[PDB]
Amino acid sequence: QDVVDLDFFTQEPLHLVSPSFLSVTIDANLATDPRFLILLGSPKLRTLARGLSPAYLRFGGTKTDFLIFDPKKE
Amino acid sequence: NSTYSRSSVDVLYTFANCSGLDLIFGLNALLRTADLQWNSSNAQLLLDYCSSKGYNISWELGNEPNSFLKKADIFINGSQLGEDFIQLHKLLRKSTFKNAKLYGPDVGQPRRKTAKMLKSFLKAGGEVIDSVTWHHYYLNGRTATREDFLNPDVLDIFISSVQKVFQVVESTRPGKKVWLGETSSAYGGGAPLLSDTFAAGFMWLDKLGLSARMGIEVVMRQVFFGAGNYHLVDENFDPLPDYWLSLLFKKLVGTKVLMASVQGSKRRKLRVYLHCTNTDNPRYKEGDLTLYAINLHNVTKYLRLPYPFSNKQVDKYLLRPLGPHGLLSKSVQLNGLTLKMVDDQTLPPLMEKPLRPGSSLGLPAFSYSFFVIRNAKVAAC
Ligand SMILES: O=C(O)[C@@H]1[C@@H](O)[C@H](O)[C@@H](O)c2nccn21
Repeated sequence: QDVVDLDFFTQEPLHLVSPSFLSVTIDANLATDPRFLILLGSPKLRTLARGLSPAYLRFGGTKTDFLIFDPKKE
Repeated sequence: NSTYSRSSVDVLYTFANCSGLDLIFGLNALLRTADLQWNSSNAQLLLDYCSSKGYNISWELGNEPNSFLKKADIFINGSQLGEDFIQLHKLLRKSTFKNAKLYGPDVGQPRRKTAKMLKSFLKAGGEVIDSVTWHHYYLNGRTATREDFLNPDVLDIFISSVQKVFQVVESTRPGKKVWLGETSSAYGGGAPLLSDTFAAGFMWLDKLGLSARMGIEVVMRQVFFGAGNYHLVDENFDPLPDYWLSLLFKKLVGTKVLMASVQGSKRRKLRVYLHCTNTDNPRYKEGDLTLYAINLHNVTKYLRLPYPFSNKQVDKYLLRPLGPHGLLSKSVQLNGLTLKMVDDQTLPPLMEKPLRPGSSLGLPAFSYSFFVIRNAKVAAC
């Protein structure tokens, strides 16, 4: 039968998560794309990202161990 | 290896700051001193530029260090990585903010090999980190199927991964905060025509459910935008059903975690979660409760709210696929209304259905919904 009764625990909070609990990543490999400049400049994408604030944005990935900072590059 | 530009950093930062985001940047862990010690020079450069620019940014060092050997034929034990983290920590404190954060070590999920590395790392480097980071995926994308996404046994494996992580962390750094650092449905860039659908939502919402209930303080989704099918936003900057689910979650679900459970208690297919209502939402007060639920049955189920909540007014936020492709669909409706952007600068209202007070909660086959118990008056919340 299709009716299910639920138990709840409401005495005290069992865990306290960050207001940033639901967060996202950008894979480090996206820096091997030639269109990196264009894609992150997109106002539409920035709008979507703002609907997810507050949150952490993690830039890393497998490619983290293969990016070399070069000061003479732009 | 590839090189990146100050130009790249500026854009990446600006996109974070204009999006109201705290960026965390992972640093290259495979640059090494002759004796296998981590050379700090490239990061030092990058740290100085970012110091030069006044960017408030947070840092990681290395990714999936359990895999360096298959991935680069260099083996780094945790202790070593632990020393390396201490060095990174020296450098950030010396620099401009220095009250800025550091997380790690981003090892892949509980594997009998990976636990050893994390344990050894938390002994040596447990002292400098502000949170512990690990990764989790449910399937291999290349071989993942559609039933998997609907299989409650697949969902539940996640729990032993979690129990195993806290098993390691409690042995070394209790009171230390734990983060899902990189996580998703299927590895290898995602399962094609699955990881980007309404069906992907059973996994994602259950992952947030289980993590909150089991002490994970932050869950970082692979990815927001990109190549992989597991993106929240597609190739043409269109929001996928996980993006709409994720919005709804942020606006409705609070930081204070509670518990709900089903009195039936056998089948694994009806998953339920309970938090305080996110107070920040202008429609609610404090003391209200936010219930989210997944139904993996092939028929509709109706939930009864318990005493003394059986007679309260409930806003229901039901999500179902927009046809014709159903669960493999890349569009999703809320309470029967398709969800789309108004235009490129503007999100629509997410509108509830005010339910009847005392009505049981209809949850149809293969659906997920939120229910906010209005006028709940719980004291913890
Ligand atoms: O293969 C993937 O989908 C991603 C892959 O794309 C990421 O770069 C890597 O960090 C990873 N670990 C587990 C899964 N993944």
